[PDB]
Amino acid sequence: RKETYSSYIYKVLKQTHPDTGISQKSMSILNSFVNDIFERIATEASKLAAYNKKSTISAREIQTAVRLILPGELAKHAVSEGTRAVTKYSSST
Amino acid sequence: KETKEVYEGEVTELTPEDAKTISHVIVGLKSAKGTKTLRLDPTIYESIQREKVSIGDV
Amino acid sequence: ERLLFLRSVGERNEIGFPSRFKSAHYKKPTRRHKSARQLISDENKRINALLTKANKLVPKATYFSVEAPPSIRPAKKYCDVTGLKGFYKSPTNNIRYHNAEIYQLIVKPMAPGVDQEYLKLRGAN
Amino acid sequence: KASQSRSAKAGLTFPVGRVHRLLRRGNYAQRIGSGAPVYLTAVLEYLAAEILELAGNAARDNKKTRIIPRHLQLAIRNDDELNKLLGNVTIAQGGVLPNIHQNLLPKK
Amino acid sequence: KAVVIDDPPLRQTPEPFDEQSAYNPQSPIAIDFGSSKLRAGFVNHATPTHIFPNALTKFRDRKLNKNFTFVGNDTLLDQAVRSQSRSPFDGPFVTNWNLTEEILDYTFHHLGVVPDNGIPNPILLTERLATVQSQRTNWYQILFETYNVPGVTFGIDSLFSFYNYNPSGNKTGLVISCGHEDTNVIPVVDGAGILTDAKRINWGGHQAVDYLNDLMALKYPYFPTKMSYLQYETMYKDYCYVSRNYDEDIEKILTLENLDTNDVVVEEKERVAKEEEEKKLKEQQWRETDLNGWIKDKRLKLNKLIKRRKEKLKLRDEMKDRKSQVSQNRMKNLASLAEDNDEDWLIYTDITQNPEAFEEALEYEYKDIVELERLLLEHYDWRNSILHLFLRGPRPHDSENIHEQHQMHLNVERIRVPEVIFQPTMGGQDQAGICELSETILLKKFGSQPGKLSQTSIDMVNNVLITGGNAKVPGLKERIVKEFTGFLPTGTNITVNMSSDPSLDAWKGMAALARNEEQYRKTVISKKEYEEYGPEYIKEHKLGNTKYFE
Repeated sequence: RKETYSSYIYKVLKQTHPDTGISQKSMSILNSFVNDIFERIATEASKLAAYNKKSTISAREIQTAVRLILPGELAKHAVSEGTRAVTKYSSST
Repeated sequence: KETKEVYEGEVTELTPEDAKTISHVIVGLKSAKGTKTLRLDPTIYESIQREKVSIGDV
Repeated sequence: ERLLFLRSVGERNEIGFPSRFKSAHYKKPTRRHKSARQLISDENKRINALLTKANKLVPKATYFSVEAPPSIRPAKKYCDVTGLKGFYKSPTNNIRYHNAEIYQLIVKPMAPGVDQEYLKLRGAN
Repeated sequence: KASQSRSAKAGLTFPVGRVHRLLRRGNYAQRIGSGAPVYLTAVLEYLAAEILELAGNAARDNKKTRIIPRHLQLAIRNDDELNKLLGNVTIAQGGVLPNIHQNLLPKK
Repeated sequence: KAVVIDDPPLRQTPEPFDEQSAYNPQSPIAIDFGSSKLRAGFVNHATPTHIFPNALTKFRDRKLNKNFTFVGNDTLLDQAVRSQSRSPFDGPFVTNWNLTEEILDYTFHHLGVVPDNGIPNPILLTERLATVQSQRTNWYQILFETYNVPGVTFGIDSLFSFYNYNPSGNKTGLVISCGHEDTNVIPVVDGAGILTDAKRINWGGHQAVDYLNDLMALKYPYFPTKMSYLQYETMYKDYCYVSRNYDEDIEKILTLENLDTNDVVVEEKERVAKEEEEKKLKEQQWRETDLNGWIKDKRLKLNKLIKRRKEKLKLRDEMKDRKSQVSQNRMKNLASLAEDNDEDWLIYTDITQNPEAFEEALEYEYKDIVELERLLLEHYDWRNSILHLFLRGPRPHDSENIHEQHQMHLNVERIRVPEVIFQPTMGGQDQAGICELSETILLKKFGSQPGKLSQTSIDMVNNVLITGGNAKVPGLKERIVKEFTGFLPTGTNITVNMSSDPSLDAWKGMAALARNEEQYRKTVISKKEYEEYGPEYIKEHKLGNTKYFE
């Protein structure tokens, strides 16, 4: 048993490019890329939460970590996508 | 010699009353100087539903 | 003179701890600060406790029965920057704007965090 | 009573619960809030979607139907915020963008 | 001409004392404990004797005396003692209570009262509509044990003003009260306020001043100075009005013919040199011979240079967009150059990025345009830009002078600030406005159908009263009359009332209740009722609150 993200990112590619094939090595690069991005974002958030003497990770410290890591227009588009996703998910009423 | 009589304004109330056949319909109009409530026979009500009139139309 | 005018008007209207305007007995109790947010909370929980005791009795005039209901008519939309009639709305930060020049100069190249303060005015943050 | 996952509650195609699992036993914090995996999942959504967009346009730019790592390399190195983010990582089987200095040309 | 504002001027004369000879131990005292001000005086007078803001502060001195009796009007003496003032009201309620005791001791001292075993006089007091039980019990406790008054009466200030303006005590009318922190519409039948149908909107003058502050700070983010609450308060008082029709006044407020009136302003080489000299002499001879033709040619050259520079600036702006088709064409050109000749080498050389060379070429084109303008001399406006009209009004603006760098304009806000009591959604409160609450009181209630008004509804419409301290805004009565004519049936007579000064009508209300009528004794609570019924006791009289349940 081993874990990969392959079906999800495959679906992401079929949403915008239906007639496009895939090399397995390309999944190896892109899986390493998404794991590396998750890696830096998560330890930046943990480092920031350890700074503020807090024991809890919420949306705001990863928001600040996204603002710290990503370039500015990617930062603003990423926080736009994240805020609309978390407000859609938070409307469970 | 003829006489022209005109009601116009926003519809605020459209309540038909029966006795499958509507006996009458009460329409309440509204303008900038006040409101007015009118009774109507079903013949005009058929023309009203011909025009697809809902609440809030002029 | 300037420094002593406040002293003169302070000692003119000074009342000691044995205040003559009080009663013979005082017995001053201890009270919490009890901010205005939590007063609504425990009044609401007292009302709910009384209601669930009485059920297992309608209220007449409470602090929550007097409060006005929301409107039935649709609310008008205004531009968040100028206060004029807001025709459009940006898809990124959900800010209503009036025309193209406001969008090009203010709404699109706006600093992060100011959009939430703009939405704070109509309570949409 | 049966309800589906949080990913379509947030409208995302990446797994929210798997990200929550990795954030839980990744020993980053002793307590993890509810809204953190949704936000992180949305960020990974947008990053993967943009990278796949640039790769798909690169593969269309070479008249092929498959994603070669050359397409990924040229899509990353051609664009400049992806240049700044991914400056220190070497793509496996990527190659080098063509550039000649102006003074090295046969100027005559 | 810009008008400058400042802090309000301070009172030089200290507040006076009531005489000791005028003390009557049996006369009552009317106290209006408002959120913004306090009104205290004896019953037998018509005008309240003491008016001061409901605030106090503590003063520290170097001599270590800790004199902290700067209460009410005493805070209007110095800028330092005024800025540290603190009111007992936090929101619509009273949170702390030692300062309330200090304020009541100050006003009892200034009322010329010499007590013995507490205050021997009954007390007239107002309270918030549908107040919480803790405020009532704690008010009972302080007023019955700390001061030991013989009698206590509770009521609502809007109902007190309605009793003032019809002292028969059995009339029927509609009361609209615009207060400091809330706005209430209370229906009155036969002199008794039907509190089961009264409504409250969480908006007042304080929220209006804070809304003006937030709006004006959003309009000018780089303002050099910081302005206090009182400056926003006085430009709210002086430059705000209710529009007759907001939905028409919005669409024409920023036009040029409207902004000029109702906008307020608040503060080898030698051969080349010989050839160049010959060309300059030929140009001078052409200017002296045909100046108009040379001027037209130089103007055409300047227009061509300006058009070329505009095309270059458009290309430079289009090259910055990543999602543009020019960026896609550049990516396709890069892919084709990777895919692959002197022409191909020239294309690879010319496909390089040159931002600094683009800036140098723009500078050279600007120099050429300046040369063409000089040849034309020798031989973008703010009218259509609505952002400049919103920011700096109908006048041109320069940023290099310090006089208009400290300058503020109020054009849209003058009608935007008082409009929130009619549309509360603009302030963030999900509540109906004043007019819709009046509509659903008069039309869908009290045995009245839409289109057929009952007799009680007609008597209510004929006796509409507007009160409260926030009725000072002009244009309120005409707007209320226009909307009331808007929703009512035709032929209905609408009569509205408004004081010359609607702040003091509650004091005249309890003065006329305690003085003119002996039916004040119907509402009086004594020692024995407090001792035998407890603090959770409510007298269901015609002017106060009611029992919470049924």
